[PDB]
Amino acid sequence: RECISIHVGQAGVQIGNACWELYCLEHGIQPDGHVPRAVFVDLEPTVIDEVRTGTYRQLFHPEQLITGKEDAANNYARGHYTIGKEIIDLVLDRIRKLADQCTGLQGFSVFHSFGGGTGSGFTSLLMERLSVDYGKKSKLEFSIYPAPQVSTAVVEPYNSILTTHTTLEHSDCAFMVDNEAIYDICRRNLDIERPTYTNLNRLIGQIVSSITASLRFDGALNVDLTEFQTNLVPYPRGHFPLATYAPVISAEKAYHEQLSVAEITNACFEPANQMVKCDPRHGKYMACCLLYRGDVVPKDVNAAIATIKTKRTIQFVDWCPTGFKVGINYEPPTVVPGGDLAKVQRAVCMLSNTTAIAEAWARLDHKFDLMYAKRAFVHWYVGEGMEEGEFSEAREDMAALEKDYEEVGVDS
Amino acid sequence: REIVHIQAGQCGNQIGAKFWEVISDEHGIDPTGSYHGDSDLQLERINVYYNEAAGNKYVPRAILVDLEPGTMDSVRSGPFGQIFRPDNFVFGQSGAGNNWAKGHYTEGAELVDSVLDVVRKESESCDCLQGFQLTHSLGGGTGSGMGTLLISKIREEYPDRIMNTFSVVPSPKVSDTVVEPYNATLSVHQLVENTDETYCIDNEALYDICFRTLKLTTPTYGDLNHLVSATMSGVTTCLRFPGQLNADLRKLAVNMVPFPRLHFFMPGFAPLTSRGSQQYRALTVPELTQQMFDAKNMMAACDPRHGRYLTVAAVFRGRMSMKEVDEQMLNVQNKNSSYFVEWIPNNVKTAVCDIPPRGLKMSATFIGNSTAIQELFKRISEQFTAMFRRKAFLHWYTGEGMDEMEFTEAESNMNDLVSEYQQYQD
Amino acid sequence: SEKVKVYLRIRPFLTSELDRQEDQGCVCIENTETLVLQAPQATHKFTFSQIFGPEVGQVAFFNLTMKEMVKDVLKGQNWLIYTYGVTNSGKTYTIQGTSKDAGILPQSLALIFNSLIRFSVWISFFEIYNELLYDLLEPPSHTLRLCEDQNGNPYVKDLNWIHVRDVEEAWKLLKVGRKNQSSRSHSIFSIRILHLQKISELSLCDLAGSERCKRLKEAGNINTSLHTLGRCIAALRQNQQNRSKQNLIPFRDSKLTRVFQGFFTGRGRSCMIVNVNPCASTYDETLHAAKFSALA
Ligand SMILES: CC(=O)O[C@H]1C(=O)[C@@]2(C)[C@H]([C@H](OC(=O)c3ccccc3)[C@]3(O)C[C@H](OC(=O)[C@H](O)[C@@H](NC(=O)c4ccccc4)c4ccccc4)C(C)=C1C3(C)C)[C@]1(OC(C)=O)CO[C@@H]1C[C@@H]2O
Ligand SMILES: Nc1nc2c(ncn2[C@@H]2O[C@H](COP(=O)(O)OP(=O)(O)OP(=O)(O)O)[C@@H](O)[C@H]2O)c(=O)[nH]1
Ligand SMILES: Nc1nc2c(ncn2[C@@H]2O[C@H](COP(=O)(O)OP(=O)(O)O)[C@@H](O)[C@H]2O)c(=O)[nH]1
Ligand SMILES: [Mg+2]
Repeated sequence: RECISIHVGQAGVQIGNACWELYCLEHGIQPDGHVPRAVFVDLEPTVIDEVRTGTYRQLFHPEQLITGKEDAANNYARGHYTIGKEIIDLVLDRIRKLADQCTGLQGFSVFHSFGGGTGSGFTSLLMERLSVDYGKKSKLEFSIYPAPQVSTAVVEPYNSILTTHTTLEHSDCAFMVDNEAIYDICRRNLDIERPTYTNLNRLIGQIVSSITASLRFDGALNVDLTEFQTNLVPYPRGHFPLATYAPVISAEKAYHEQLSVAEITNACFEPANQMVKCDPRHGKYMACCLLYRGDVVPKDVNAAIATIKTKRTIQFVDWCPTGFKVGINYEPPTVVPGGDLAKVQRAVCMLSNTTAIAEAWARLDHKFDLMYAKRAFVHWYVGEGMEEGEFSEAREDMAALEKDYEEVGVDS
Repeated sequence: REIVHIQAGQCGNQIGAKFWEVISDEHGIDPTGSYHGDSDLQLERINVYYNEAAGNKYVPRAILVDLEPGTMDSVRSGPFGQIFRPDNFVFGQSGAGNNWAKGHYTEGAELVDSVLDVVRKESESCDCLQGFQLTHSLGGGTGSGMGTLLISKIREEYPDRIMNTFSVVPSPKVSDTVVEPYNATLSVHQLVENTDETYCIDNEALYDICFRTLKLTTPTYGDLNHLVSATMSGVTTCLRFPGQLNADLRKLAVNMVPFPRLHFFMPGFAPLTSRGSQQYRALTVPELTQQMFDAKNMMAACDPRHGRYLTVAAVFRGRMSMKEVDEQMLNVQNKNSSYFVEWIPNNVKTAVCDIPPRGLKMSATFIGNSTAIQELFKRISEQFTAMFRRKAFLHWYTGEGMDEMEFTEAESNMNDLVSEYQQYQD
Repeated sequence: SEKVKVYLRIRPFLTSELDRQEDQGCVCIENTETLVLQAPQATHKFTFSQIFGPEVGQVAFFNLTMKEMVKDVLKGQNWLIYTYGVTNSGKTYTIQGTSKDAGILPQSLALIFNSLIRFSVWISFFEIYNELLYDLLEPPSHTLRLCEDQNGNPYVKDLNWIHVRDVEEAWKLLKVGRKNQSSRSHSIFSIRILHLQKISELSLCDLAGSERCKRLKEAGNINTSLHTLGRCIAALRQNQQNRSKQNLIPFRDSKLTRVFQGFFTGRGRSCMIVNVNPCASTYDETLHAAKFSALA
């Protein structure tokens, strides 16, 4: 039932801060409430200190807030072998302690980014260990995907490749969201040219609330975390589904919240609203989970799905007859009063896995190989105790996934 | 994240005097007072450069090393010279002669013993030591000479920690010391083999910036050092405060040097306008990048237009959206792709902090590593050999204690560095 | 000139190896030039100059290249021997050898003295720890600097100078040096044959096998020196592959590469000897050892 979240990295803590804000807010709980079922770990004291002096300061406990007052950096090697294996022992203890307190936890909710140092290396060994101790648990992660062009680090794809190489075998489902795509939605739909980091995180939090919080609540058609992976991942490899929302309308400029189920659902099948840069170029739908929260009529959902099924424009996988997971909840999508979201009585959470991920991987992998070809900042990894072998093995594993995805669909 | 500052040489002490006069305003600390900062955010990061002890008296970890007693004496009698502890005053009343060998093999060697003790004392303070900051000129006894031995022992003692050095480059048009190129060649030799981070500050470029971009008729040395000090604070200090994308020395160096050949960086400043007529408030976003990537904004004599941008670290400090920043940087890389390196996806590492330099709305510090900086080394190399072949003032070095081959050791190394750069330029 | 020639050495089938786990046919021997990898399944093809073992002993390995090497060095040529291996790879047996079966070192000494007016044998032994070298030519108790000559190549300053009149003297030299040794560090043994009526240097290199396991940044530091050395070999490999290349050699990168620069920049043949175990469990060990030499 319960799911302990493990937010790691600067962006991980930032996104978690916004995510947890909505969580307690939509539950009608004040900052000075209940006990948060999540932990925050990073390598920069300033990042964690911000939470210890910001909003919901007394909502969290210092025990679930590890502060690595030594070094942070932005390289996988450092945040994994050198200083990464320093606080891992304590971190594992903290989560295990909480897991002992909970009443039959379903698994852990990982929150991090594929780029950076702490959000890459730490997560890799964390999930590695977690899958060894709690292998009989659901491993759901929300790995923030680096933008295709808008990279924040020079070694961005140099870390992501390694992260997705090791954790790929110690993960069940990795919900990927493109940071650049967040700007797109905010510009195209929200029509805002001032998207602060908090705004980007708030949009994802809105999704998370509908994936865990509300879904864990009693509805018309409940869906457990076990049902998630059982339908989302048809293979042993940790697949990366996309997180798409429906009510992305602004609360000022546009005002048409009275949209039918056939409209909101149809909005989750467009590149303009997918929350990822994986445009539907050749991405065959192998699994698509539709989580409806709010005023939702069962028949309306069935009709909406059928309408898309016979659309033909959206090509599905050949061996996939009916890869649609239906989820109907009762509580509507809660929105922050001082925000940009219009706030509707119904929302649709589209979680689909397609062959479009291949294009994303192909770009990221290419960007990595090009740098690796000239060695690049490899010396900054070698000195941390990491050998060339690790990078090469990662490249080979990534290539396998590149072929794997194209072997799942495409061919009949 | 504690950092210790060390000033070597007359020039180093003069620059440091300005740095600790500007950074004090950044943290809001009175000369011999306490925390008088406007806000409270500055207090949560004072341990980075200041050390706790008396409580009210926040002392700055800045060791002063110079063979010229007069230099340190003028600083200790200044408006901010009483904040320095007698412990940090590592003076040596010896031959302050402008000679590398003198401040390294003879007079410098004996004074280093005391320096090593003080540096160890300051390094074992609290929290976690990040690295060291050194200010020195490539044309002085204690500057280039002592600065060399200083960093050599520092890196040998703590090779785990980083080294952020500020190298004062001799003006190409009109140098100060006649033995400047000789000293510069010897300093750059150990620099590329010891320090990891080094910024190039030109003496003539400093005059140009304050003459064309600024409305300063007479750019005094203090004014020149002011500009540099106000720039360095936006690198180290600014990267210690909370913001959209918090960075750090490691986050910078590990995202700036593609190769372990040191790689010198060229500084710059976007909001470089006068207080009068230039107060147009033109600091939305495109104006920042426009001036940051300007050939006449470079703190170095060399222009990156003649070379290729290997890696650029853009550190912004103020309230701004990630969209307007990153998107603008992309436009720059796409428009100036001709010299932005095609073997690297993104060469501009963005960083946005949420704290401007007090009386400012928007600001951005420029730090770029370009292959065009080879023109600088080529200049020193040409100057060196020109007088080296004739052995102009070589006797001044041999008189103190220097090897005839030692001269070539530094020359061959500096020349080899230029080669490495040019190879990757084309 | 010649290319860096890499020879793979397979440790003779030891009881401890087979007793450890199922050694079986992890490493396969398909000709002396190439090796087939069937690591219990992992498929890989290892291409080397010449592979020796597990049947081929040390003597046969020495008689091949080293026997000729000694003669070349005595002539006044510069030769460098590279010896790499991780834990239990059997490096000691290959380089030093046993009591009965003398390894490359003792056997080389025999040939050195066999060539035996101007004949002075200078042997130096130093190890590197934390980018700092220490002269093992004697001392149990305690700056060393590389200066560069007009020739262009650097030399180790403050090194000790001992004459070796007898083979046993050279052997005793290493024994003492090995006692004051810092899995840690790289020690170099240099035997100079100075013949007059002429400078040649024969240097042995004991390279640490690299580690990803848990002094500051010791493993990472030595790992860097291992990679820099490899990059230098790779640069030369492709240099001789093509008619020409920029060949930016990372000599300056590590202190060891600068000592190596004397030989590597100058005229001299290089011998890359990597010794590994034929065991299946040691696949990770052997893999990293093979990755050092590189694929074709
Ligand atoms: C009324 C008003 O707004 O005055 C401004 C001002 O007129 C201008 C012209 C300032 C002014 O700066 C200079 O004239 C200048 C003099 C010598 C060398 C370099 C610059 C200013 O003196 C500088 C001062 O800068 C700061 O306060 C920053 O915090 C800055 N501080 C210092 O450099 C400093 C100066 C004296 C004592 C202690 C610190 C800083 C910058 C980066 C990192 C840390 C601190 C500012 C905004 C102004 C005045 C006061 C006129 C400008 O410079 C800076 C560094 O902000 C010059 O172009 C900019 C644009 C500013 O608008
Ligand atoms: N959506 C979103 N993306 C963010 C946010 N913060 C950072 N990012 C993105 O995530 C990447 C930045 O990672 P960093 O902040 O450098 O590093 P980190 O992953 O926190 O870990 P370290 O490198 O060790 O500091 C870039 O691609 C940013 O664009 C945020 O608040 N929201
Ligand atoms: N920017 C700047 N340069 C300086 C200052 N003082 C000396 N210089 C430069 O430093 C060089 C001279 O070296 P100097 O500092 O006297 O050497 P030292 O004192 O013997 O170590 C010349 O190129 C000067 O332009 C200063 O306060 N600011
Ligand atoms: Mg961070």
